[PDB]
Amino acid sequence: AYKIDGNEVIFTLWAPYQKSVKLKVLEKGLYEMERDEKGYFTITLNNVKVRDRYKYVLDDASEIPDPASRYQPEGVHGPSQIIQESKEFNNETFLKKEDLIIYEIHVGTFTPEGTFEGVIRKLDYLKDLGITAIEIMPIAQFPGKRDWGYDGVYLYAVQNSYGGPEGFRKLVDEAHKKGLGVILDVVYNHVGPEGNYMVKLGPYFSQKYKTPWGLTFNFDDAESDEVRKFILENVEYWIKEYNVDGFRLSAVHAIIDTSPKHILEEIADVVHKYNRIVIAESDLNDPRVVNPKEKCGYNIDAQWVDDFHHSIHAYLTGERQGYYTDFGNLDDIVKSYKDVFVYDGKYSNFRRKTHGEPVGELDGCNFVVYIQNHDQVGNRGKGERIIKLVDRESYKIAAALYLLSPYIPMIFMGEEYGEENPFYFFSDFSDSKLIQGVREGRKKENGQDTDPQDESTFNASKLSWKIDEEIFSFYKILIKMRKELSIACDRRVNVVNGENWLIIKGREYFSLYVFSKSSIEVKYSGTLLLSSNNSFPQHIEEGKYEFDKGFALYK
Repeated sequence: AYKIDGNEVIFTLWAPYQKSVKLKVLEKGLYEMERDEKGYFTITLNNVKVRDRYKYVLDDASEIPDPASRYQPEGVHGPSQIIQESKEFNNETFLKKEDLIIYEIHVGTFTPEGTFEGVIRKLDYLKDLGITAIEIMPIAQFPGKRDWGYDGVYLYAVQNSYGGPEGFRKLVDEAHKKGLGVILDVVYNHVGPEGNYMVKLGPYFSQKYKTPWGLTFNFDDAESDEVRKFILENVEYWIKEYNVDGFRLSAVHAIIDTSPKHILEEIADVVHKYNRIVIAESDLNDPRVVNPKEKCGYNIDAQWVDDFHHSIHAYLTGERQGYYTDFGNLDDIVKSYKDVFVYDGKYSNFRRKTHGEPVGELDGCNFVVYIQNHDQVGNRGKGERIIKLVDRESYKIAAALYLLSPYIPMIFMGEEYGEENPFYFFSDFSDSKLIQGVREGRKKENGQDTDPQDESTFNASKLSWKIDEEIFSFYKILIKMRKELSIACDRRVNVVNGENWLIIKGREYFSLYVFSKSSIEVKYSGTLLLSSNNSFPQHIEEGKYEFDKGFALYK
């Protein structure tokens, strides 16, 4: 991209497809760029400063922003701009994996402001809630102002309308001051479809592979060294330039690499070199994502386990459309509590193949579980939070199953005070072919009836901030109890279950999940810490009991 060096500055653009590229500093010049054989164009410049805008003009004299742009002040079609280069970073994250409770935020909708500034304003509320890290949905510059972020198209540019680079940096500084970590959701498996100029430059994209997202990055074919470098330098950049604590990697099953060292192992290497954390979204149900190198693994810190969410959702909602078909039984939930994956090398009707592998002896903290998140709400055509699909008792029973699980729990913005608003899928393209593809895609795939390119759709998705105090108090206590009971990471749990109930016992507690009024046989003594209603005794002893629907936590 660029590197500020004393009072001069070096511009480097990878562009093997190109014979001839000129740097165009808006209102200062065209300047010819020097070309090496590997395809790099360079030039040093003396007359450049922060706030300066630029482009690159190609063989065909068309003009494009720096794919490695640090900031796109006027969008995905506007010029790149030089930014401040404050490269200050702690060598360590203060986050400890065993203490991680994650809160997923979508900046645009978190807050009436719609910006990082708005998130700084909620820091106190979060700290007080007991969250220990916030996960920020992708902020790589995407088209327009309304997008979940997966259509990001400038990996190094903080989205203009969220507050850009200053906003984000201020977010992480303030987060740290309050003692919260920030985790950044990054997308290395694909690039969005408007405002991407990389095809014009070089083989950024594999000709070898299709993913659910179409074209993937080229990590293993001709000229791929440079493209490995682009991604690997992006993880470095978020760490040195913004002091981020860690990453969530989007859809690692769509990152293909047949090299002797998988790019995923290399990504994890960068993050660990700088003592950070990485978490993977994986559809593979394969421990190699998360195993040590000595175990043939990429050594990623943890992975999402959709199986735990699916088990819960399918069982409590009675839904079986989509991936839900592979779930539904109370057995699925105990399986996920015990073995992490429901699909650990068993046939899937949904997928029409055997799926998964056991996970062996890894502890709870290699995995992340949740009852809601941006996909599990957002990919429903009507975007209904789960709070609309089960009764109050169930919703509490759900919140407890995951917050008291041995795995790292992730709260979805609003879940904790009982938000009822939908979280719709929205976008903000301006290419009419794209606009029409998305509305038709979305309707046909998801049954989305709201128009995603319509602003009302994004308005409807903004948190209400309408606190339900009974739910909020319940979450807050759950989180406190998890810490005190030393529940994190510990998979030495005993689980009994009857038809309509479950008891889960750990080292220091036991929980009653009663789905439906039942006569349960309780093998434990203990004193009540929290409960979903008032029907549970303050002190309980080994015996048979008739309970009503609800949850209680003992000892």
